Amino acid sequence: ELTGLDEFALLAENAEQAGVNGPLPEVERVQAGAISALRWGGSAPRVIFLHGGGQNAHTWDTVIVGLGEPALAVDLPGHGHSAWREDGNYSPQLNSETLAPVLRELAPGAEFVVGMSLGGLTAIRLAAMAPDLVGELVLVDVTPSALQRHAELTAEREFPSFQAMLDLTIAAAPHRDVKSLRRGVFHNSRRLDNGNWVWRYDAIRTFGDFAGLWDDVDALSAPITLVRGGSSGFVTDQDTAELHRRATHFRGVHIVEKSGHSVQSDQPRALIEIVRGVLDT
Repeated sequence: ELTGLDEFALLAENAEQAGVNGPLPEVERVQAGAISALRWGGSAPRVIFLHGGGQNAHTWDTVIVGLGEPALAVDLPGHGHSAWREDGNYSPQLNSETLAPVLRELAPGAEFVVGMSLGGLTAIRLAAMAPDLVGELVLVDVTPSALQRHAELTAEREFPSFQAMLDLTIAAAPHRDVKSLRRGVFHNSRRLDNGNWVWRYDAIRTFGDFAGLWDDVDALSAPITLVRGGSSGFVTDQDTAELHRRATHFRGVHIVEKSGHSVQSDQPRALIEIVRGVLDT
């Protein structure tokens, strides 16, 4: 299997995963350097989606299809089709600084932001440095403290075959449907000329200053709602109460059963329902 394959070849699998029938939504990869994004059915968008570390904007495909709504899914810097830095800084503070121009242009009227991990926190930042852009906010299995805990704990390249990247991520999660895993890896890697394959994402040398972030939370007037992986230990009861404590309008936690950290990968049907309810109807 050789892959001169369009990045949207597998949309139908996404539609099936979402349990939605009917015609697929309009889509194009869009850019304002230094950023790439996929704009959806638009003539839009009502919602912005920010992915997590190691991921790219394709993790939201099934969620976005499942959801009726026009939207902007962004490749954070260091990720997918967005520029790397090699100062290694894809901190939420940096990420927001550069996205803010881009979201003014593309998706000027987006009511909502949905961020998982790295994207959730950069969305926090974006909400503080640009309240006009962030009407309401949705965090996917992340708290400023919860990611710092992760950063601390994990403070510590060319592949002969696509299959070898596949096996590697099979090892990460053997219990998962290969067809899905293959999809995610497809959108997350590319072939060189050598024949050899490589990850589209950069390795992260730096997360941000997590305390200014909390001052941003204190400062945020946008309502936050949190979504947790029922089987994810990433975010704790303590982390949650704290979020509630510091937050101006905390709308609560939805805890999704049988989902890990990446809720959009694990139980997108449920994430769809949660997000749907957040659009006030």
